Amino acid sequence: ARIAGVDIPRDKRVVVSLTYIYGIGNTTAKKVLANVGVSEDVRVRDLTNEQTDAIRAEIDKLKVEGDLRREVNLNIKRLMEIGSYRGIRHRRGLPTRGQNTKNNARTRKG
Amino acid sequence: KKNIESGVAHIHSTFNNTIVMITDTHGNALAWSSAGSLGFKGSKKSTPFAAQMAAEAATKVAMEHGLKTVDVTVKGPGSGREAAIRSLQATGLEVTAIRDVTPVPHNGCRPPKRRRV
Amino acid sequence: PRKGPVAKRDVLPDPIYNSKLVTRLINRVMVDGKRGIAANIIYNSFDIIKESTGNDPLEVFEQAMKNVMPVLEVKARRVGGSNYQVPVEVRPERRTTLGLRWVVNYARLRGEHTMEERLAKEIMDAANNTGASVKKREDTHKMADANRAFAHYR
RNA sequence: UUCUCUCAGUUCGGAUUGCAGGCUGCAACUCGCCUGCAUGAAGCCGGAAUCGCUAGUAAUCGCGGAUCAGCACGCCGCGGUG
Repeated sequence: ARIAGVDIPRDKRVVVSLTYIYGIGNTTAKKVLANVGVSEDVRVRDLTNEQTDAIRAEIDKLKVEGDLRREVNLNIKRLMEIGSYRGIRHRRGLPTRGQNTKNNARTRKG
Repeated sequence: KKNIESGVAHIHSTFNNTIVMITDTHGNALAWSSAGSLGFKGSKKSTPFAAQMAAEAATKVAMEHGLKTVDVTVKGPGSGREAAIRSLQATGLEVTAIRDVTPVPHNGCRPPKRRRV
Repeated sequence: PRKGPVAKRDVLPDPIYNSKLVTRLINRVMVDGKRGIAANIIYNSFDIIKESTGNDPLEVFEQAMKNVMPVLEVKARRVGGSNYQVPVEVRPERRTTLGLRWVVNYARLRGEHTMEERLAKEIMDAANNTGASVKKREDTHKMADANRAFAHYR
């Protein structure tokens, strides 16, 4: 439900609808669909229950879930609680890579 | 009402406004308008277009009582005096006389100071 | 300029139909100097015209041009601090200029999925006295022949 | 030149952040350039006002080198479509 996590959209090909799960970009969808042998054919998801379970069991071997948000979150969490120059900036809404703040924070500070 | 079908247009056009009243062949008034009564303000009350739409708003009501015959007596040494006429004919009325009525004293009364702008 | 009038910028009649008007129409569709795209667009549009309820692309195009071009344009001027507008006549080259301009501008704003599905459709709607181009012409004629009031002695 | 995609904040856009690398240099934390995978912001043609340009010009597309281990959306030139 649908094929991973929740709710892969309808009416589109699989190589694009598989993008909508957090952790599957564009080349990852290609590689997943190629390790099985599923094409697009043509601009719809009219799969089979063998094709859905096929492309469902392989996603389990990746980190495409709220198991990834945990990793990213605890990474920034480890950053801000040691020193830390990067985390100090993470705690101010300021660019954390060196960006000469004259305009380059409208993204990072609204 | 009264199905008059005759009258005379009075145009009173100064430097900073314009009034057109249409009365019958004698005195009593039927329909009028002016640039101020059309939402215009300040400077614009003296452009001809104001006189255009004011003439229209007067005609459209004067011929809502039956009216063809009209004359034009123009007071008011201003600018849009002829735009008033061009709107007076081209929305239905039957202009047949133009006359100028401008008070000209024979040297009687004394006019105000000259402005130092 | 200040010295005096200037030349007229001779054009090179396109070889397909041998018509300088199609050349100017290609030149008006073109953006950024990508001319082959503009040529493909015009030729696909004419193919679409003839194939669907058509006789020849030159004929219906000329008639659409005739129905769109203006004949009375006004010019807003300044005198001494107050500005107005007055009608005037219209010389021939300006007429075809305006015609092409309006047709392309209002085909570009149609809302279908191809510039050809827009251009062919719009000049067909134009050769039948329809479309915002014809309405633009009539707006112009209505502004004129009214604002002649403060133009009668200009 | 073919094959796709179908008017959507999208197979548009590529800011920001996580992880893993490469290169120069004695050394890239403050403070370099580049690569890959993941994330996917504002932005749907911009008021008052204001700028450049008269023909291979405007508009658009790339290439080279001065400076320089490394480091260019800047500068100087070149040509293509027009």
